[PDB]
Amino acid sequence: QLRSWNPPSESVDAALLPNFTRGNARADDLVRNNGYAANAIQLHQDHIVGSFFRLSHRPSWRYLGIGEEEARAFSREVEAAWKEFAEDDCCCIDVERKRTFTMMIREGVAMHAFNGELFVQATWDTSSSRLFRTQFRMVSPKRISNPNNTGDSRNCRAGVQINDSGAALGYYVSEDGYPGWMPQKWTWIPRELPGGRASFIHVFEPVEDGQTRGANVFYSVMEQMKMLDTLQNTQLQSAIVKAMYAATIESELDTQSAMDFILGANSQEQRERLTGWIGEIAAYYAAAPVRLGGAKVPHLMPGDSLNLQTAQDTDNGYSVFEQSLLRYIAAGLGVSYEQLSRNYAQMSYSTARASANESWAYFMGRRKFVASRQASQMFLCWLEEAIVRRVVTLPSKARFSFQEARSAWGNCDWIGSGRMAIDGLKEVQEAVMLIEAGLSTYEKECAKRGDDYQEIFAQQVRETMERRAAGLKP
Amino acid sequence: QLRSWNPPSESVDAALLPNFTRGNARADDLVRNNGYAANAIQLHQDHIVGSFFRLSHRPSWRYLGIGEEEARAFSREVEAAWKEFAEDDCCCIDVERKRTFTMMIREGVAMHAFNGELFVQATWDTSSSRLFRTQFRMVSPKRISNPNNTGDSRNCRAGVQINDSGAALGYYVSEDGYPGWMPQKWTWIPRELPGGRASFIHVFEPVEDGQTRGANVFYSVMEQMKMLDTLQNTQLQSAIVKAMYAATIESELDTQSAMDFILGANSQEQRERLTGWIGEIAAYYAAAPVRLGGAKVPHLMPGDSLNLQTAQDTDNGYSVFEQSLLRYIAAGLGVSYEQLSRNYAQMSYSTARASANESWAYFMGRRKFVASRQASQMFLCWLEEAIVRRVVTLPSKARFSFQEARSAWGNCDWIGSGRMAIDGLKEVQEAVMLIEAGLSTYEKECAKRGDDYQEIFAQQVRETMERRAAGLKP
Amino acid sequence: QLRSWNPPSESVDAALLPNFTRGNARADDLVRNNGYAANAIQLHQDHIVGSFFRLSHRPSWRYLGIGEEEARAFSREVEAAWKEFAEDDCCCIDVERKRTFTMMIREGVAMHAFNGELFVQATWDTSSSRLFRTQFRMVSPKRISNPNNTGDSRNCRAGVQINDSGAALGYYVSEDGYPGWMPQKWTWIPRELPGGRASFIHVFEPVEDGQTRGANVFYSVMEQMKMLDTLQNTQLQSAIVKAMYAATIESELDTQSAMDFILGANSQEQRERLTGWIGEIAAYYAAAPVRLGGAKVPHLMPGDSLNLQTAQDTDNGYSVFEQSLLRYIAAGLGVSYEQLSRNYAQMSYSTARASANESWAYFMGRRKFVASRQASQMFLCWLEEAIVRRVVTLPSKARFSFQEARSAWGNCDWIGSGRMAIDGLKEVQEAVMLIEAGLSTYEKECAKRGDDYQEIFAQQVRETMERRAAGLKP
Repeated sequence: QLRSWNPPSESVDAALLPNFTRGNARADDLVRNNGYAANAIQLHQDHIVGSFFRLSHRPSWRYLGIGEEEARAFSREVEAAWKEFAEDDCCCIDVERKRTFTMMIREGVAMHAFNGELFVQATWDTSSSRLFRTQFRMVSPKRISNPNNTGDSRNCRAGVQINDSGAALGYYVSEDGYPGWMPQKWTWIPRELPGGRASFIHVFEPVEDGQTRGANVFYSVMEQMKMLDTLQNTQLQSAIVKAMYAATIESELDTQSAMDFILGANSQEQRERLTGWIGEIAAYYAAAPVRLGGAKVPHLMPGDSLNLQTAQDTDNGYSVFEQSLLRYIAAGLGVSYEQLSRNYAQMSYSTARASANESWAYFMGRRKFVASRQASQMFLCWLEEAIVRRVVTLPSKARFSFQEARSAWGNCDWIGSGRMAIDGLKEVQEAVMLIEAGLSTYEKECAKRGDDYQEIFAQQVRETMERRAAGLKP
Repeated sequence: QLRSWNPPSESVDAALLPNFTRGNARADDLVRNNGYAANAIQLHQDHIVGSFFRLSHRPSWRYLGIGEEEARAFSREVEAAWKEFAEDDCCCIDVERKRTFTMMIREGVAMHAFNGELFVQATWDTSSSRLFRTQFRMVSPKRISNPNNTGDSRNCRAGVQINDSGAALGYYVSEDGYPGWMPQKWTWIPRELPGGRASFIHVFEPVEDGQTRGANVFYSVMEQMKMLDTLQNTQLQSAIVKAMYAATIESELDTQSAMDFILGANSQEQRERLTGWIGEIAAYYAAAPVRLGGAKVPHLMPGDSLNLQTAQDTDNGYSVFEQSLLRYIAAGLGVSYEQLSRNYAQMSYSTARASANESWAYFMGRRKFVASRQASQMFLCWLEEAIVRRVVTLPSKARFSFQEARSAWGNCDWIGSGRMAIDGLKEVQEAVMLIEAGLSTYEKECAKRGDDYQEIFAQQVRETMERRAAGLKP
Repeated sequence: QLRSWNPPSESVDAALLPNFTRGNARADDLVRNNGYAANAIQLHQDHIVGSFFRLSHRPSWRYLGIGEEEARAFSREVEAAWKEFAEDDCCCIDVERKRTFTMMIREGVAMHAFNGELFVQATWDTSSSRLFRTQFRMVSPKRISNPNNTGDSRNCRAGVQINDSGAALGYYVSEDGYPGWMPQKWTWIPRELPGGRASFIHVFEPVEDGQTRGANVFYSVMEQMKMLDTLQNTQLQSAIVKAMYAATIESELDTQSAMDFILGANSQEQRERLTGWIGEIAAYYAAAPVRLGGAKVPHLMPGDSLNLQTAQDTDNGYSVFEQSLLRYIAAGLGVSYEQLSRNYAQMSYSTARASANESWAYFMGRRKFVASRQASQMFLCWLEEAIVRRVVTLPSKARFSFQEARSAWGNCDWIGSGRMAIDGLKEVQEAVMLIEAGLSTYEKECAKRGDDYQEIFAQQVRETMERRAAGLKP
């Protein structure tokens, strides 16, 4: 059996680049048409990032030798600039001016999930109408290709130029080709600016050394979606044919040897027999109208009888079939089966919680490794621009300048939508015991609930002093 | 039975090296295409290490005879350097610069899982743009082979050079072969530098003396995956064939002996007996359209009736069978059946905890024996570089230098994504009872939650004096 | 029945040695290719040993007449040396230099489980780069054989040399035979050094007097694995044949006596009838295309009908039979059915924990009798080396020297992976109830959890004083 299957060994790029375009096209097709694909990418959307994506700046004051309170004041100021820069109504952060930062992260993560990678370009606007001239534009991966669709080489594969070590030196971005009446042109974009500023950002997850383009997850399930739909159509046709109404009027006649003799006679000169019998039958059944259903039952030839036998006549087993399928696609896509297919039948509380736990662990992994990095990239660019314009002020006793210690100044962590309770009470008690018994601290409790404890404390103070100012019990 | 099965006895390498390449290729195909393979590798990916892999430096001050507080201060300093070195935005730890340390470990453990081994190379960069010039590049196992694909020898087996005892003196690494238009070129790399610094790290699990290359786990379950997909295809085929529908109009005539007489007449001179008769049929049905549905019933020869007989007519037994194969796969891969299969029916709480326990024990075993060793090697190299540059200062009265006692100075333990709650109350009660009863110490319960007690205490102190500074109840 | 079964009575060695090689080969094939065998081996690995194997030195100060506090200080010193010697990153304890002590014990236990025995060789290195020159290397049992494959004698059996009483005087170890182009050469290794130092260690479990080689457990289940595999294959074939579909176009003709007459005519000179009928049928059905699906329906000669009959049309009982085989395998392998096969269906808490308890008692027995003995041997060798180099210091008033009382000084016990909780609360209640009720002491509570009371007390003290130094509630 196994002797009939000898797949060759090639590097990941060797096994991916030749069919990269068709794979991306098929992934887009499933995303656009298939319902489950849209559902799954949608769960990825509202769970990796969720409703909002809040920043929290955590400068490494110890490394920079900066007073901790000074670092806290600096972080407060940079956050003050940042949120008002991010959620601007004008969408000025986007050069295209239709998306804000939250759906920036959303589009990025969904784009990576369904294509394997994401590309962001940071541009320096010239308009002075805004304090910040740094804007961002997403580049769809299909716009990244070799110029003139030339064959790839050692240092030029799939539109990205590499060095000896495989590091990306730059990219070839193709302009829009819509409508198909103009020839696409490719522009060379260096990966980063000479000053170290990240002009272009490419974020994806590699599985081995030398991989240059990410692989969408759908590569493992496309076939399964196909047997799924084909199962749908064939089961529909089974239902259709299961209600077939076969009914006919027939006459036995056809007198065997005399049937052959009558056939010979009719062929010779005796078609009159057949014609007269047909006429008599027509007259009789036009006097009759035997209408079994809504129509006249057809009349058949002498010796001709309708025969429609079928295949196996048992239960098809559709239920367990598509159960196994949906389970397969759910496993391939890394999300729990029940939430993918919203089939919560006979499900226990503990078991549902465990499944949600597994999916949540996967989801935090992806959020940490995909959304966080890209968000940190834009944050670094914007903070560099802000310090350039002195919107914020560095500490006077800074051990290093911003350029030397970009990571140190820019050390930031992002909080998305928290884990939302299955039941509420049990996890609330969890937080209460954790915070009271010393195994936990308020910041992470607000983190898994999608909050920050600073403004929480400030608002609690305000609530208390208002309540006591109004005579209410604090 | 047993008399027909007489497998010979050979050394593990003798039974693995000849088919090593095809085995790795088959495993790569399985993970790339099959959904369950991807789900299993992802489960390994997020359970062995998970979201993040935090270091804890525990120098053996007693062996070195160093004051414990001095050791703690040194550990704090080296950790402060290490975090800012590891999660750098620039990905400067990677030679090629796409990956940070956490995905370094993740890719390493995944490669070990689906290939049986992993290879890391430490390079000394010449660029002064960064404080640390030590960079890391992984090598796929497929790039390790004998130069020019020469015949295997005693001291040169699959690209690794061994001594008389078999110790890995060095390796032969092949260059990238994409595109396939150039001869590959092999480089000799010594295992370690002359100064004892680990230049090349090879991490795998050996099962016996003399094994030189690891074996992927899938080697136990490949044919089971194949019978699985063949089951999918044949069950689909059954679904199609059981909706099959046949409907034909036939006439008998042909009274055996009369059939033979008609055959003789038609062969001699009377073909017009049939064609004209057919025409007569073709006449009437022109006005018939006897439509079962949207189609037209085909007509048959006289005495020719379709007979579609079939095989057994009972239940295929799909539901038990594919479940059994899924259990086989989970047993082979060392993970619980429900997590891999994403099947959670009738799944009791206590037995859910039992499955989680088995999987968790396996995961901690592999994390200790695979990820921890690689991380320790990486950390040792970086620490050597840091001491070289005096970024961190050794204790003045140290009993031994760093070179003499590299293990003593670099004694470190890593905490990853800890075991996370199944019910919430039960495990938190465990923690509180254990801490209050004296059977536990804060750090290890922080560890199974993926925290450390030191920064937790510091953050609790900060929360406390912030709250008392704002008038809140402490 | 019983009259057809008269097995002869021979000694265990007489019934094992002739087929020992092929038995080991078959066991190796089973573990390499079958998933269940690998799962059972991995279970043995995880539970018998676990993540780590921690030493605890318990010198018999009473027998040696030494002050108990002096014994405690000595044990602390030797333990401090032992940990830093054992888990060294360089793997210097291993001659082959890939394995640390923990996976050494794991290799030993798995080796014994799947082969019935294990062999360790302690070598005295000459390199001064390390303080300890004692290294260890494992010897595969297949490397232990009579020189030149000569027939076994009274005092020479399977490469071992026995005295009059059967005690192992020495061994014959064969060199590696890979690649198979060299002739194997056998070396004589004395069991122990002239000074009583254990040069070579052979660990196995004997069932009767005179047994020289251990027998792997798999001997009891091999053919059961085999009919399990055949069951899988035949169930697959049943699934395929159950979707088999036969549908062709037939006729009757065959006019009995006139059929024979037509046969005679065609044989003599009248094949024209058959040829013309075939041509007419082909033309008509090329005008017809009567297709069941996307395929054309085949045709047959007159009087020829496809006749297929299966056999029986009942359930195969696959599920229950497979459960029976799995339970058989688990019983033969000493593990519970539900962990080997990961079947926690409809399983109660109490019943599951009882079965786990049975398996755990089995596993404690093996850990005591297999891993502990080998670990003690290696520890004794290392301790002898350490005393030789005065790394540690014996008590001044020692009643006996180290050589005279090796067991007394080296009395040690090893703690592996602790008992793993099923529910959490109940076992923690057990611990607290025993500890405050006076029926238990802290070390055994730390034992079924894999800790020790000394360092846990030290850590609790450190935590308490840190918390009091930070103003936290102690």
